[PDB]
Amino acid sequence: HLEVLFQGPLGSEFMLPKYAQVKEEISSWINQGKILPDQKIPTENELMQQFGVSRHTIRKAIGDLVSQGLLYSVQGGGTFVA
Amino acid sequence: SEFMLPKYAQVKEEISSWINQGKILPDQKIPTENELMQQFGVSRHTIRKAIGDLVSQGLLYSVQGGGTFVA
DNA sequence: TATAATTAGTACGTACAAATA
DNA sequence: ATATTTGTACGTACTAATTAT
Repeated sequence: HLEVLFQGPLGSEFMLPKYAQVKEEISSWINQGKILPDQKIPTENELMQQFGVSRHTIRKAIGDLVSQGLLYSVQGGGTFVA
Repeated sequence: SEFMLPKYAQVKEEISSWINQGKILPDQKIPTENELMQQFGVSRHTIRKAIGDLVSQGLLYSVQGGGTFVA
């Protein structure tokens, strides 16, 4: 189902960018143990759909989390909790 | 094939080489994204991929509207 | 003092390749 | 061998922060 990236500002103790909201959410899944090490997160398509954002935005978020070391990716395979 | 690298990775290598050879020193600005785009003949996205990786790696840092610098 | 220009940031999109399932 | 999925590369349009006029 659907997750809200809540609609954005230009002046109110600023909201995170959408990619950063996605980062926080996915990170939350890991931290709350909704996803375990070496378990697969949803596909980029699924994430696009459920967060209501572009593939670009999803890849920005996931790329950041991979560089932080709590996700890893395999081309054609998936993205998994580290 | 054995020698092939994606464009963003070749850009990464070159900028890194600038840093490593001390051609660009800490807190000195690297060229703009436009300048890199022109110098390498690639898209702005590819440049940002390169630089983003190098920042994430700690080699560079960026200031929006300011520039990107040797860390 | 205040604008315009420059420059990096965010975010939507397409197209195709490469690796996996 | 097909379909799925992540990777590479590019396009386009703005915004936000800094810099120069």
